[PDB]
Amino acid sequence: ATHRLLLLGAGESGKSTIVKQMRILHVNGEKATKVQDIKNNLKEAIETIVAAMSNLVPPVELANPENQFRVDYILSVMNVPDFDFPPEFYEHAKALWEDEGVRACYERSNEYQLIDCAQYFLDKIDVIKQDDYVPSDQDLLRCRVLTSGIFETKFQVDKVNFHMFDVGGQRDERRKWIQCFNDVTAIIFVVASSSYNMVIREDNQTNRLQEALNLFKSIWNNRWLRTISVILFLNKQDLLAEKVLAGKSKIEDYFPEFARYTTPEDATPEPGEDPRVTRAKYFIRDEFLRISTASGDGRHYCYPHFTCAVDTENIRRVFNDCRDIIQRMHL
Amino acid sequence: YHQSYDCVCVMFASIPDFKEFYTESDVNKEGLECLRLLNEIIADFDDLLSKPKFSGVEKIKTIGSTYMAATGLSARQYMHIGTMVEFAYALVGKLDAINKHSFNDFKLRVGINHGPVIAGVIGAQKPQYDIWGNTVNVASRMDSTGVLDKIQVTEETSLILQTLGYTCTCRGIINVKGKGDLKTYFVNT
Amino acid sequence: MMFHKIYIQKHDNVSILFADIEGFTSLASQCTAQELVMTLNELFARFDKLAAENHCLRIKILGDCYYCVSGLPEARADHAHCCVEMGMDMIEAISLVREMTGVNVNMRVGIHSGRVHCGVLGLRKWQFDVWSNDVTLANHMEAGGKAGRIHITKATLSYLNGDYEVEPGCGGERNAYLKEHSIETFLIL
Ligand SMILES: Nc1nc2c(ncn2[C@@H]2O[C@H](COP(=O)(O)OP(=O)(O)OP(O)(O)=S)[C@@H](O)[C@H]2O)c(=O)[nH]1
Ligand SMILES: C=C[C@@]1(C)CC(=O)[C@]2(O)[C@@]3(C)[C@@H](O)CCC(C)(C)[C@@H]3[C@H](O)[C@H](OC(C)=O)[C@@]2(C)O1
Ligand SMILES: Nc1ncnc2c1ncn2[C@@H]1CC[C@H](COP(=O)(O)OP(=O)(O)OP(=O)(O)O)O1
Ligand SMILES: [Cl-]
Ligand SMILES: [Mg+2]
Ligand SMILES: [Mg+2]
Ligand SMILES: [Mg+2]
Repeated sequence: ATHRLLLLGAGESGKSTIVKQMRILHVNGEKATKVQDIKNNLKEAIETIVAAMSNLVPPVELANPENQFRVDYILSVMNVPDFDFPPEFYEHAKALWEDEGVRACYERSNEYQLIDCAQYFLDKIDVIKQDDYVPSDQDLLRCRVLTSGIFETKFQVDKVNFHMFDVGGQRDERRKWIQCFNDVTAIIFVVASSSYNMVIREDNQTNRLQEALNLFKSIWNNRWLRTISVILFLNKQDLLAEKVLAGKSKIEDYFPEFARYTTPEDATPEPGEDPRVTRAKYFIRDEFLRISTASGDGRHYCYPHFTCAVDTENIRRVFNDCRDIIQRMHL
Repeated sequence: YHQSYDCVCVMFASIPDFKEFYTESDVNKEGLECLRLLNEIIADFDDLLSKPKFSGVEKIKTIGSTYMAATGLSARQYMHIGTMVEFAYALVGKLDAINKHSFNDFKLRVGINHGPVIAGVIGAQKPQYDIWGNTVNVASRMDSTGVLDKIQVTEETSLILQTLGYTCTCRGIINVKGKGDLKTYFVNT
Repeated sequence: MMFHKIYIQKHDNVSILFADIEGFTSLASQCTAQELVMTLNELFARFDKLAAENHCLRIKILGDCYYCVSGLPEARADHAHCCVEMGMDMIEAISLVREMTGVNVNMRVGIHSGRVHCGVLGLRKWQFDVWSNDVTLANHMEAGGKAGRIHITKATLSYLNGDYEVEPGCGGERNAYLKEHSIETFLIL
């Protein structure tokens, strides 16, 4: 038996990361080329935070005027073709990352475009700077590289074949998805649950979660996917909780309807899960369920899964649950 | 037998942006998937012929991803020219629905002219109905030198459309390969 | 199902020949629509006959553009020679049509070999057609051809097994597509 799976979702939801888990879980020289990519994430993270400091409203100020010179440094090398990455770079970066100002600006990072692996790479600069540095499994999971075009990945789970297709989720990329709609076992739609207080890169205005909802509706009601079921991955479950519990960015300030929402009865919280968190994650799921409820009865269904793509441990659990849905339904 | 007509309205509607979208890779089965989308497009266009208002339209053929049709092969006396334009709008309605489901931005570019043509079959192989003449050559030039999301018509054609209540704009005077300098218009949506 | 059924099938090891009249829009301007369709028919009838003798399958006829592919429907390792032989006869045929008619007809022959997708599209007015990057190239070899001779790609020369004498084509300097794609052309003698 062979299953062809297509990953759909907006830009940065977590699609490419899901394929990296399939490799780590069911598939497995090249690890040395990813270093260059990891260092880029670091560079892009530091400069993006620093450059944003003066543009925010109100502008955030450094706590140590000494770092003003390091700020000048980061910027002077911002758009340098091939950066050789000298030992100074890491030093300046580290000092900046420790300045309260640069940190305060990071807390309000939802107001400008910042990569998800920021806090993770900046926290281990002292590790990446070594010449004998070898990227960990978790390092590759966090590493970010834009997807452009379509990519196939073949793997096996108990002598049963699976063909995975990874596509770009950015607006301009969506136009290639059509190439995979015909003869698809089921769809894996990925969403960035934690991105309720952010805006998309394409226009800098459309709410990220709203872009997700609209896109889901476009996929659920598509004329060529009338009988294809959708496995919904409510990804980035870790950042959702951290945001809810921190209470800085309120969910009802973006989606007003939250104020008139109570946790469902059938709700199954995690052992040691805060009531606030539970109520939040189930709310986001219900939004997508309201769409799937209204149409295509009996012909196709939707199966929600709480997900954290960079948790190699979590993905095994939910992928085995998917393997269940696929076999149990004769797809 | 080959019949002659005096007033036939020919039309060519292209999708310039397709040639770029088409690519041959292992994922898309050597470009088969791209052809699957064209088959959907050409099919949606075809079913407009079943509408009562379009009963006078004749699909001649399909050149590449260019849809060729003509009205007046069955013969407000010039309504058949005004109808062909109505069909042009309909193809846009259809192409836009395809865009909504394939997450694309394909736009139609139309060219319409009218005049005497010669209907009939040709050759020794298959019985394939086709129309010839200068009228058809110019229609095709009206499409190849057009603008996306615009219906480009010839001068004579512009007059007739205006009588029927249509409005037009002067594209200018452009040299058409082989024909020389023609003055052309753009139908106003 | 969800996608309209698609009657298309892939095919490797085939040859695609394209032919086109030079200055046809110009010719349709000089003589009456009747005489044009007649002189155009006198030519194509002979071509269609030659197509059977040379084991080629004629595809379509778009105005003055004529194309047929060898190696279809049944696979033929003799393919590339069929198209060359087809063009050979074509040229003489044009010579005689120009002779008895007194009409200035000349054609460009463009051949290329590779894979091809084939079948039909849409719902109404089906016509067997072919599509693929290689088909697109054969068409450009004709546009970038030299009037009166047979322009072929290196891919086609490799299926000829050294049976025809050729010369440097220089297709890169006569057509933008052939240059930008680094195509090495040749002209048969
Ligand atoms: N903390 C956390 N980070 C995550 C999670 N899922 C993905 N990320 C991180 O988000 C970033 C973007 O994920 P990625 O999978 O590259 O996006 P994408 O959907 O593939 O993006 P694209 O190629 O369509 S443009 C990566 O750095 C990845 O590690 C998650 O559940 N938690
Ligand atoms: C559908 C895509 C693609 C690339 C496939 C293809 O080979 C073509 O269909 C040919 C070459 C090919 O089908 C032979 C006929 C003709 C009429 C010469 C075509 C057009 O030039 C198409 O382009 C246009 C402009 O419609 C083109 C090039 O389009
Ligand atoms: N029945 C038809 N079906 C399809 N296309 C047609 C038909 N009749 C004419 N055409 C088209 C539109 C114009 C085109 C012929 O002109 P073409 O573009 O080949 O130029 P041309 O012959 O003047 O010069 P050249 O070929 O040398 O560039 O063929
Ligand atoms: Cl998303
Ligand atoms: Mg990706
Ligand atoms: Mg010509
Ligand atoms: Mg031509």
